[PDB]
Amino acid sequence: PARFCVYYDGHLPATRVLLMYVRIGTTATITARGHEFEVEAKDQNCKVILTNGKQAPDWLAAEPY
Amino acid sequence: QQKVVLKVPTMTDEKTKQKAIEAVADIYGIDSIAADLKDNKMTIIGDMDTVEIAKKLRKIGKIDIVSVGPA
Repeated sequence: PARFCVYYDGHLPATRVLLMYVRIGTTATITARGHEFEVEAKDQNCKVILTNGKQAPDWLAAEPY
Repeated sequence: QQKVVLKVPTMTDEKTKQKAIEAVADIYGIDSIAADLKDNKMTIIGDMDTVEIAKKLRKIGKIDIVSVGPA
């Protein structure tokens, strides 16, 4: 069972680029594509959640680990 | 609470980036682990023990500690 949410640029396993592991229950700032995205790793579902409550960019993916 | 920046020259693709992260991902007190192929840079933020980070990554390869400082 999961301890991190793992964030990627891309959703296809063949081409996606791993960005960051974020401990579940914490927030972290990812830098990708020239911008900063502050994500909350809320729980083991690892929904992609920006701390401003706005929609994350569609390319940002997450998976539990 | 510290930010640790490592150079991990074995990270050359997605598989080797993931191997490097897996070597450190069980260290107590890590909040985030970023890795970038660009400058073979791994960034660890938490209240973990940097000495453990170094110990665990040596089995991977030859790593450099670039910086350790406040988060």
